[PDB]
Amino acid sequence: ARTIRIPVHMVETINKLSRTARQLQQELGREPTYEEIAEAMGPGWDAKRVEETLKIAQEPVSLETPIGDEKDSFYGDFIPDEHLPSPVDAATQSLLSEELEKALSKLSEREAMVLKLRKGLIDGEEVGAFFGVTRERIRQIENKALRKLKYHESRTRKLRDFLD
Amino acid sequence: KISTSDPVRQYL
Amino acid sequence: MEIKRFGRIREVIPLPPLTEIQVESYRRALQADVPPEKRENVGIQAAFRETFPIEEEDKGKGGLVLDFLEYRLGEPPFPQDECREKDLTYQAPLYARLQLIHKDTGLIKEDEVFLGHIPLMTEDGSFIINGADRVIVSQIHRSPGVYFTPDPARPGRYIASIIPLPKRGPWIDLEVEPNGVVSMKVNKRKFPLVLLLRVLGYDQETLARELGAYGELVQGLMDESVFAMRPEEALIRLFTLLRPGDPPKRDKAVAYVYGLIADPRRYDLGEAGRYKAEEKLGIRLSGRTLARFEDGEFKDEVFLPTLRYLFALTAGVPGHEVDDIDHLGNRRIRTVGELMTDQFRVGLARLARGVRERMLMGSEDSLTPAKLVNSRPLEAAIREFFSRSQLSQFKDETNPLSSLRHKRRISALGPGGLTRERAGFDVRDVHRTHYGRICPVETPEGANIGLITSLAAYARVDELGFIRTPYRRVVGGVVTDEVVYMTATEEDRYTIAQANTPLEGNRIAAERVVARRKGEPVIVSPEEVEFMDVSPKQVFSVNTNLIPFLEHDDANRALMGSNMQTQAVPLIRAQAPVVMTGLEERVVRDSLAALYAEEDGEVAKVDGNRIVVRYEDGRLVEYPLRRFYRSNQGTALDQRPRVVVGQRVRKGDLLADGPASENGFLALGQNVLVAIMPFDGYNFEDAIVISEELLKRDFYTSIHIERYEIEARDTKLGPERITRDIPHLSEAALRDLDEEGVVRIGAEVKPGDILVGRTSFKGESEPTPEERLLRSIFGEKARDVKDTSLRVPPGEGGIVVRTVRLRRGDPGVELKPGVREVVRVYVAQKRKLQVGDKLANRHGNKGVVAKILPVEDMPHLPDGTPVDVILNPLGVPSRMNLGQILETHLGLAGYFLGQRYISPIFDGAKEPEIKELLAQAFEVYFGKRKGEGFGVDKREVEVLRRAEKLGLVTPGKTPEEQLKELFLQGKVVLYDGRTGEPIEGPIVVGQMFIMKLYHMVEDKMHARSTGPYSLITQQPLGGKAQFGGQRFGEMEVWALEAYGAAHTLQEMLTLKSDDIEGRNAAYEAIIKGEDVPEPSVPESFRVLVKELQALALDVQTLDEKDNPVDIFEGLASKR
Amino acid sequence: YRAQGVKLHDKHIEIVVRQMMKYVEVTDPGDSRLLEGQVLEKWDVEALNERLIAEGKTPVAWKPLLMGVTKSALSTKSWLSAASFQNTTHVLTEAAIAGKKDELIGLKENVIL
Amino acid sequence: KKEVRKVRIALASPEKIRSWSYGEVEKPETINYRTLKPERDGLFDERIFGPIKDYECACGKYKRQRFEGKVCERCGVEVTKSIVRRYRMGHIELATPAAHIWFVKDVPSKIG
Amino acid sequence: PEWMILEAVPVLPPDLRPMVQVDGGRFATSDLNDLYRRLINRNNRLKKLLAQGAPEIIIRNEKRMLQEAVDALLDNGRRGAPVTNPGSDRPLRSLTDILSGKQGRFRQNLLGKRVDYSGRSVIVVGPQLKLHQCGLPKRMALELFKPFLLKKMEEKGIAPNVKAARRMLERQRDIKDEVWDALEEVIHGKVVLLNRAPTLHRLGIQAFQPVLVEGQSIQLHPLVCEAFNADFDGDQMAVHVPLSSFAQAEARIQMLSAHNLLSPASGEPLAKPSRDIILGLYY
Amino acid sequence: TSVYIEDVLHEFSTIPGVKEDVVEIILNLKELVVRFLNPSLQTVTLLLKAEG
Ligand SMILES: CO[C@H]1/C=C/O[C@@]2(C)Oc3c(C)c(O)c4c(O)c(c(/C=N/N5CCN(C6CCCC6)CC5)c(O)c4c3C2=O)NC(=O)/C(C)=C\C=C\[C@H](C)[C@H](O)[C@@H](C)[C@@H](O)[C@@H](C)[C@H](OC(C)=O)[C@@H]1C
Ligand SMILES: [Mg+2]
Ligand SMILES: [Mg+2]
Ligand SMILES: [Mg+2]
Ligand SMILES: [Mg+2]
Ligand SMILES: [Mg+2]
Ligand SMILES: [Mg+2]
Ligand SMILES: [Mg+2]
Ligand SMILES: [Mg+2]
Ligand SMILES: [Mg+2]
Ligand SMILES: [Mg+2]
Ligand SMILES: [Mg+2]
Ligand SMILES: [Mg+2]
Ligand SMILES: [Mg+2]
Ligand SMILES: [Mg+2]
Ligand SMILES: [Mg+2]
Ligand SMILES: [Mg+2]
Ligand SMILES: [Mg+2]
Ligand SMILES: [Mg+2]
Ligand SMILES: [Mg+2]
Ligand SMILES: [Mg+2]
Ligand SMILES: [Mg+2]
Ligand SMILES: [Mg+2]
Ligand SMILES: [Mg+2]
Ligand SMILES: [Mg+2]
Ligand SMILES: [Mg+2]
Ligand SMILES: [Mg+2]
Ligand SMILES: [Mg+2]
Ligand SMILES: [Mg+2]
Ligand SMILES: [Mg+2]
Ligand SMILES: [Mg+2]
Ligand SMILES: [Mg+2]
Ligand SMILES: [Mg+2]
Ligand SMILES: [Mg+2]
Ligand SMILES: [Mg+2]
Ligand SMILES: [Mg+2]
Ligand SMILES: [Mg+2]
Ligand SMILES: [Mg+2]
Ligand SMILES: [Mg+2]
Ligand SMILES: [Mg+2]
Ligand SMILES: [Mg+2]
Ligand SMILES: [Mg+2]
Ligand SMILES: [Mg+2]
Ligand SMILES: [Mg+2]
Ligand SMILES: [Mg+2]
Ligand SMILES: [Mg+2]
Ligand SMILES: [Mg+2]
Ligand SMILES: [Mg+2]
Ligand SMILES: [Mg+2]
Ligand SMILES: [Mg+2]
Ligand SMILES: [Mg+2]
Ligand SMILES: [Mg+2]
Ligand SMILES: [Mg+2]
Ligand SMILES: [Mg+2]
Ligand SMILES: [Mg+2]
Ligand SMILES: [Mg+2]
Ligand SMILES: [Mg+2]
Ligand SMILES: [Mg+2]
Ligand SMILES: [Mg+2]
Ligand SMILES: [Mg+2]
Ligand SMILES: [Mg+2]
Ligand SMILES: [Mg+2]
Ligand SMILES: [Mg+2]
Ligand SMILES: [Mg+2]
Ligand SMILES: [Mg+2]
Ligand SMILES: [Mg+2]
Ligand SMILES: [Mg+2]
Ligand SMILES: [Mg+2]
Ligand SMILES: [Mg+2]
Ligand SMILES: [Mg+2]
Ligand SMILES: [Mg+2]
Ligand SMILES: [Mg+2]
Ligand SMILES: [Mg+2]
Ligand SMILES: [Mg+2]
Ligand SMILES: [Mg+2]
Ligand SMILES: [Mg+2]
Ligand SMILES: [Mg+2]
Ligand SMILES: [Mg+2]
Ligand SMILES: [Mg+2]
Ligand SMILES: [Mg+2]
Ligand SMILES: [Mg+2]
Ligand SMILES: [Mg+2]
Ligand SMILES: [Mg+2]
Ligand SMILES: [Mg+2]
Ligand SMILES: [Mg+2]
Ligand SMILES: [Mg+2]
Ligand SMILES: [Mg+2]
Ligand SMILES: [Mg+2]
Ligand SMILES: [Mg+2]
Ligand SMILES: [Mg+2]
Ligand SMILES: [Mg+2]
Ligand SMILES: [Mg+2]
Ligand SMILES: [Mg+2]
Ligand SMILES: [Mg+2]
Ligand SMILES: [Mg+2]
Ligand SMILES: [Mg+2]
Ligand SMILES: [Mg+2]
Ligand SMILES: [Mg+2]
Ligand SMILES: [Mg+2]
Ligand SMILES: [Mg+2]
Ligand SMILES: [Mg+2]
Ligand SMILES: [Mg+2]
Ligand SMILES: [Mg+2]
Ligand SMILES: [Mg+2]
Ligand SMILES: [Mg+2]
Ligand SMILES: [Mg+2]
Ligand SMILES: [Mg+2]
Ligand SMILES: [Mg+2]
Ligand SMILES: [Zn+2]
Repeated sequence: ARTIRIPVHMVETINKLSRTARQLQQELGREPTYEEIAEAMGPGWDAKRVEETLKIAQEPVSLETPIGDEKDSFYGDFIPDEHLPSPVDAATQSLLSEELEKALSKLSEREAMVLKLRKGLIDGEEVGAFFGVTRERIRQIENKALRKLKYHESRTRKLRDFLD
Repeated sequence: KISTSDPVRQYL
Repeated sequence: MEIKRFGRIREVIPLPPLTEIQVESYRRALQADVPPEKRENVGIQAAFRETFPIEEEDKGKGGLVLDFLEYRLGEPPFPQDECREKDLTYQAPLYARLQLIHKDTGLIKEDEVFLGHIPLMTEDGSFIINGADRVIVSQIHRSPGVYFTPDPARPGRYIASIIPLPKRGPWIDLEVEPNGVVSMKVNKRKFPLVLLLRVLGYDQETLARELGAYGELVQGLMDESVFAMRPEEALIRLFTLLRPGDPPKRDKAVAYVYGLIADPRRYDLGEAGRYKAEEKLGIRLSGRTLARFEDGEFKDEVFLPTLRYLFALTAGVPGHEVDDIDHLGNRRIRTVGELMTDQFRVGLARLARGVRERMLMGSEDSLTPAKLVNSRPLEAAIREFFSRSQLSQFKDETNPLSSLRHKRRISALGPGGLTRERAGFDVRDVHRTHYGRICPVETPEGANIGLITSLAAYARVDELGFIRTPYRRVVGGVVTDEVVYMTATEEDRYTIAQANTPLEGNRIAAERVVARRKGEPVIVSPEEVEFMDVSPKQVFSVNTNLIPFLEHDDANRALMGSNMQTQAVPLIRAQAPVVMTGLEERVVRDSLAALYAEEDGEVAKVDGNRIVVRYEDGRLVEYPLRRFYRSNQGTALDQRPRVVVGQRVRKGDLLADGPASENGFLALGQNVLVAIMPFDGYNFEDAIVISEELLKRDFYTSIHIERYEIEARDTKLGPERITRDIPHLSEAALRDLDEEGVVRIGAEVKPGDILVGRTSFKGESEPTPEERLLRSIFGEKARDVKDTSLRVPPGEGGIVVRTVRLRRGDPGVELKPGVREVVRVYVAQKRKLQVGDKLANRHGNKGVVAKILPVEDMPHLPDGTPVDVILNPLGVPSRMNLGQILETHLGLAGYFLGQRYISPIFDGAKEPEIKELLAQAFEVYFGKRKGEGFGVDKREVEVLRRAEKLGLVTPGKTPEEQLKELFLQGKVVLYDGRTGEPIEGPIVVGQMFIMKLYHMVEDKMHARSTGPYSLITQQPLGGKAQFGGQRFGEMEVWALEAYGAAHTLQEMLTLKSDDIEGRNAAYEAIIKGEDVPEPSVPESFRVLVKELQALALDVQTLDEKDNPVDIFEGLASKR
Repeated sequence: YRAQGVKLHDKHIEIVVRQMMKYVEVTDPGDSRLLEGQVLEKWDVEALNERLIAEGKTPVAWKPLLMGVTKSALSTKSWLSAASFQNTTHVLTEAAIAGKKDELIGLKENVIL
Repeated sequence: KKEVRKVRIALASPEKIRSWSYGEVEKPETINYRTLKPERDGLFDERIFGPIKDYECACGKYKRQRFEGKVCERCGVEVTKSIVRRYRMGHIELATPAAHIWFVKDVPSKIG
Repeated sequence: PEWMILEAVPVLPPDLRPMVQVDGGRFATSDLNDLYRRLINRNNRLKKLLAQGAPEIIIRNEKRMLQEAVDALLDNGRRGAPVTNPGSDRPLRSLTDILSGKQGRFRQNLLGKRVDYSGRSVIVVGPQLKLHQCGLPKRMALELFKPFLLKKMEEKGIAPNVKAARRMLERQRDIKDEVWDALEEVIHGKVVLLNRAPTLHRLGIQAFQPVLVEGQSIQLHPLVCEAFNADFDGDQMAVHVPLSSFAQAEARIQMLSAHNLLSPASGEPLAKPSRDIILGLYY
Repeated sequence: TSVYIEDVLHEFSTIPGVKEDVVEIILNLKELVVRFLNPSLQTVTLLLKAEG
């Protein structure tokens, strides 16, 4: 029946929710605030639960629907796009990568690449970050190269203007 | 033509 | 200042209460002010009675009788202003008395059930649905009756039409095609126009002889005698003619339907239908429509007269039976009341629908309250009408006038059932009958023209929507002060004359004096003049009546002038025209701009916010003044007190002025001295030159208010907090963000400043690997939130004047779901005149400011006073409104003579009277000049020389005398100002009123570099802050196609809008000063190819030699 | 136009009208059966090489046909162009079945690309 | 690389239906609420139509550009952004055929 | 011709038949998807009906639905019209409806698209302006030539880099008067196009050199007010930008105003002393 | 060149007991003509407070 699959339990749940809302419409003259529905429903029903269930109960909408003066308005032209780097972002990635790449070279290809690859290449482990050399040399070059890198970048201000 | 009637007729 | 008014046509009756249409309709509609005892039972009470007696008898057990007693609605849930502060729909509560009967002993009466919250009307005539004041516009259509129109394609003979509205309810037509058939159609198929008369009881002999002895067509009626020889059997035979395969036996069931109740309308038994009858055709009515259910034998005093008139219309002159559809006596106007009452009864039916089901559901007798009534229908129904009806619109308060008019408009389109989009030209033209009933100038200059228009001055909807217009009676050569509001139809039976007829009182003065019989101009004698026009004003609308010398202005441009007023924006400095028509007073008064004094007394306190007046009756009341309110279109509405402390007020005198009133008179724009000549190019097609001086004095200046709004939404990622915290860069921007979160009142906000702050979460569900490293490098512990904060949208903002925040514990407000809290920000801004602005006189001269000149060098008169605006002449010949050139001339007089005048519509000032005042002005102008010590210039004489060689001044007279002549002509000498030399040849100048037009959102010159993109279509889209791209239409394409603009077109199709990979590399390239790249394939193309692929077809691009090539860069090859 | 003040060079109307005659009719076949309406120059192509380069004079007898500017375009070489205005549905169906190679010439078809 | 000089519409061979496709949509499973992810094999599956994220994979075994043209060992994802997710085609395998209404109901039934 | 029969239904891409989050949690999906499910479910139920065992009537019954379904995605309405459940008796857009439609694909593929470097404001007569140029609001020029300016900012001391140059201009109060001097320098010899409401002939779009100016209005020359049917009672003209060195080349070579003086309709000039000029020259 | 009402924050406000609105008053001030006698006075702040 639905586009967004809903197991049999949620279904009966929704029927119960509906039925209950019916008995509640019976006398108030007030379309029940989600307080009544919780009560009348039973054991563990609360406002967050009902607002959630009726939110799933609403079937979707035709992404393509006649809008405004239905002369020729199809709903889906108005939704923007998120993954796509609007020009502004493509420009970002260019300088960012070019300058990040310039700093990465003039440095020791040691603890810089460790943290560059550990952070920018795979997933986000100080100890498990460096090859054979233990933690002491990691923190040693990480924090000393990371700061010489930041403080000379403070001189030739290129990065300061937060690319983000 | 129209689909319901035909099957209804069909098995009925 | 003094006032002198010129024309004398004794205005016999004052103009009617301009909103009577909107006010009275809703009054009769809902007769609630008066007990159910009072007789007016139309509308609500009527719609109620209409569907209340619910008879449900047998299918199981029944005998249901639910009956209506009295309708009563009384205590408003909340009040007007509260309804606008809080999002609220001001509606009165209604619950009528109900009692359901039983076939078993017992009648349970469950007194009240409040179903349906129905909106109420403001004393002005406008509503308050949701936040904004709304208006219900009237409509027009074929008034339910019966007419005979010429047949479609065959030149031969015409056919009959029986029109029964509501929709459900037959639509009959009688047509005769003699080779052997007659045609009467209800839903569609045909049959003989006699099998029916037989059924009712009309036999071949009595019928044919009495009806058509004089009509030989009687022969087609007695033709199929075989069936005409069996009465009641004809009843079953027609039943048979209808087609389902129905039971022959159904005693008197279907005959009932085309009989008494439903289908034939249940309107008024005596007028809503019987009017169209006795005058047009036939004579009587035995129940509203063809109705009876007493003996099983039906009576039809309507079925025979229709054919009677067809035999009559076809055979000569019983009268001349041809119905011009567009006659207003055929076309009816739906006042608000009817529009609401209909939606009210539609709901009553929806209600009555569900209740019938519950006459069976309720176990035993206790079923009165909840068992029969559910308020769900009535609510949705009525509610849908005031909020979604294509009829109920936003109020048009760009200034009182504008709104008021928007409250008295009559539109075509609407219900969808009446005149829609298709049909037009016959309707769209100004029909003959449109006289005094509809303006012929008012309709909207645009695609939808003539279908939407406001009525006229004295036009009034009588009993049923038929615009009547007042015409006074003239018995013999005697004219009366008595007036008859005549229907469109009756107007034709008489010989009517125009008001311009020289009158001595009751005596007509010229033998051969104009009159117009029926849409035809006819020179009639004083002895034939039956009736006379009531006024020149009644011919047009209010909106139009405000134009000075309408008389000398082309109806075409006069329209412009009338719609221009509707766009008038309220200036902090109002000004009434130097020359008025006569209704400025009445407009402000009847509209609800200024506040008038109820009864006589003295003034107590005169605050800037209240005038507590003391009436002589021993009472005193405080009159609040809407200080600074937000008009739907963002124009200021302030009431400025004009009365000092302790002042004896006359009943009905202005205590304070309306948004746009000077002294109880309508005032918009501001009379300004104007020269009417060409300047460099500054005023070339329709450009206007303005003197800086106009801005020195706060003359054209106006206050605006845009109400920015932002919501704290609940995302599953975490609530969007509204806090002074703006995560990434400065406190400089946080200054005006004084209150934690909100912006401080009185703060000057420029584009790009935070109006309100808010914090939402960064990603959709997951954090960021790369952003993880950066944060860590300079400060890992970084507020993992996102700046989503209401900012000042490009364009403009002013100083914040009011703010509203609704948090968690809601008082009595409606917070939408998901909506945690809302934050309104009212901003205000002074809009001083500037080059981009457009101003236009009441005549139609519309135009934009092209240059603001330094008082230093603009045209200056002999005495140092300079001109404010210089209008191009050229814009006047083509267009044909000399009325403006007439205004400027009276204006010049009013300048030196320090006085305003009132020039009626067509009766007003005359060319000699103006030359007379100009004569008086020459003495103030030049008289003081004589005494102050000096005479005439070398320049003044020089221009005289060139002026006599022209032909403006009588050669041989003295300069002093010559200049008078020249002045009387309306023009005076002007010196350059830049050179000080004169402008060879006199130029006219004077006091012309000019308004400033409201700036739309579009005005905000858009301009977009890069921005969002639609989701499905990859073309640029704007909205909130990014402007949204302009459309490159085919017409534009061709324009480039014509040119050798190859790339430029490519770009427009690729790089600029759809080339996904294109635009991106495009930007970057530009950024790196790279000569933009060569276009990749457009997404329009790809979207297509696949759309196409989605269907069996295969579209494959090919090479030089027929071989593949690739559009989808690398994504289509598999895996 | 003249009667209305406008003074437009004949040239333009000519260009148009010509296209109302880009097609004719067939009555003496060679490659494709007789009753067919096809582009006049496209036959001047057939007849030309059928009598000049390849022998066997199989005269392609045609009959000058006049068709309305609407129809002239309604049916043309490129289906792309035809998909636009007529019956997007039919235009394709046929263009498909026949394996149509839209040589891009003309601005409407080559713009879509 | 070569200029597109000729476009051509031609009929679809069922074998070509499958040539353009990836996987077979075999179940009416849009997206299941709890995780706004593609349900099972259904209409949105990542194998059938493609991954939904930049240069990265679904699980993340390979995440940048160095190896831009290779696919993941335990899960299949070759990348350049989600555009591939809007250009790729999937197909349904019909039980007993049916025919195109586009060829059966045009005035001249091209099959009739 | 053996292909006209269908046994393998191509399915349209996914992002082309989105599933999207709206407000409160509303979602939005291409109508195409409800049609696909139709088919998939029927195709599946068919399989399972064959396998379970097969009573003729029911197998055809399904086969029928199946068929109908296969129509639906392809083209809806040719034979009956499919509906989303009670809410909108609306034809779910069929792929067909996508291509043709009231406002479909090839169709709107020629109605228009939105240019990325565009603008539009009210126009106002520019009497001193020469045919050659046009007055363009600097405020507008800024957004328009944004990227061209950014880089130019970097070539001068005004900013260190792009991202910088960007934030430098994100707010109105932050612009150093040095930026205008940069923009005014970027626009040196570049030109833009101006359009009018109905573009009726090729001169409905003309190219000119911008001379940056204050305020909101766009200064247009009087002589070309005749090519574009533009009068000054609120007429607004759009404005576009030639990005490639080529697009600019053509634009200013064969599309600039002062080069197309004589009409294509008649060898008569269209650059004629219109209204006010004659009146002057005549007197 | 500038004005400071003590309880008023923006120009579009209204002061109780005061018939005129801020904007009307600031307008009236533009009407005010003062005259200082020597260069030493470039910017003079005039003060005024009245009640009841
Ligand atoms: C019932 O609400 C809507 C129904 C739509 O459906 C539909 C199909 O049914 C309609 C009716 C039944 C109408 O009777 C109708 C009008 O009467 C009308 C216009 C349209 N007028 N515009 C056209 C554009 N121009 C502009 C000037 C520069 C160029 C462009 C200004 C006038 C219009 O299209 C109409 C219309 C429809 O389209 N107007 C005029 O008569 C007029 C000449 C001036 C009035 C101007 C006010 C400023 C305006 O009234 C405003 C307060 C709002 O009320 C409306 C916008 C309203 O929107 C909301 C929301 O409330 C809709 C009418
Ligand atoms: Mg359960
Ligand atoms: Mg149930
Ligand atoms: Mg409670
Ligand atoms: Mg459900
Ligand atoms: Mg459409
Ligand atoms: Mg280094
Ligand atoms: Mg190194
Ligand atoms: Mg190294
Ligand atoms: Mg080193
Ligand atoms: Mg690593
Ligand atoms: Mg990373
Ligand atoms: Mg690891
Ligand atoms: Mg670890
Ligand atoms: Mg290790
Ligand atoms: Mg260690
Ligand atoms: Mg630096
Ligand atoms: Mg058939
Ligand atoms: Mg009177
Ligand atoms: Mg009177
Ligand atoms: Mg009471
Ligand atoms: Mg009782
Ligand atoms: Mg009131
Ligand atoms: Mg609101
Ligand atoms: Mg016909
Ligand atoms: Mg009927
Ligand atoms: Mg008789
Ligand atoms: Mg007959
Ligand atoms: Mg009578
Ligand atoms: Mg009767
Ligand atoms: Mg009778
Ligand atoms: Mg019913
Ligand atoms: Mg009871
Ligand atoms: Mg039609
Ligand atoms: Mg008119
Ligand atoms: Mg139009
Ligand atoms: Mg139209
Ligand atoms: Mg009535
Ligand atoms: Mg008359
Ligand atoms: Mg007589
Ligand atoms: Mg007026
Ligand atoms: Mg008076
Ligand atoms: Mg009192
Ligand atoms: Mg009182
Ligand atoms: Mg008040
Ligand atoms: Mg006193
Ligand atoms: Mg007095
Ligand atoms: Mg001043
Ligand atoms: Mg002033
Ligand atoms: Mg601080
Ligand atoms: Mg972010
Ligand atoms: Mg998140
Ligand atoms: Mg997510
Ligand atoms: Mg911290
Ligand atoms: Mg931010
Ligand atoms: Mg905005
Ligand atoms: Mg400001
Ligand atoms: Mg509470
Ligand atoms: Mg709420
Ligand atoms: Mg809440
Ligand atoms: Mg407010
Ligand atoms: Mg401004
Ligand atoms: Mg004076
Ligand atoms: Mg004076
Ligand atoms: Mg005199
Ligand atoms: Mg004298
Ligand atoms: Mg507007
Ligand atoms: Mg952006
Ligand atoms: Mg933008
Ligand atoms: Mg290409
Ligand atoms: Mg192909
Ligand atoms: Mg002529
Ligand atoms: Mg030819
Ligand atoms: Mg040969
Ligand atoms: Mg041979
Ligand atoms: Mg053609
Ligand atoms: Mg064709
Ligand atoms: Mg077709
Ligand atoms: Mg290529
Ligand atoms: Mg195959
Ligand atoms: Mg698949
Ligand atoms: Mg492996
Ligand atoms: Mg592998
Ligand atoms: Mg595995
Ligand atoms: Mg046909
Ligand atoms: Mg959304
Ligand atoms: Mg379905
Ligand atoms: Mg089996
Ligand atoms: Mg559905
Ligand atoms: Mg269709
Ligand atoms: Mg110059
Ligand atoms: Mg200039
Ligand atoms: Mg600026
Ligand atoms: Mg910007
Ligand atoms: Mg800074
Ligand atoms: Mg400076
Ligand atoms: Mg204009
Ligand atoms: Mg306008
Ligand atoms: Mg425009
Ligand atoms: Mg020519
Ligand atoms: Mg104080
Ligand atoms: Mg002194
Ligand atoms: Mg001194
Ligand atoms: Mg001194
Ligand atoms: Mg000095
Ligand atoms: Mg001093
Ligand atoms: Mg001092
Ligand atoms: Mg003090
Ligand atoms: Zn993986």
